[PDB]
Amino acid sequence: QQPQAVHTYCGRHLARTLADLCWEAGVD
Amino acid sequence: GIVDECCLRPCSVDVLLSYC
Repeated sequence: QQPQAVHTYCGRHLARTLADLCWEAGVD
Repeated sequence: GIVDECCLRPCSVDVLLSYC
């Protein structure tokens, strides 16, 4: 119950997302 | 704001991966 298809989020949950991706881009 | 990009329309990883 937690994929990432069309269940897009909206506000905030978007701030934690690029913080989760930029994360996989350089957890450093 | 990427919200009007993911909420309003797709943004599947191959699109968010571009915001970073």
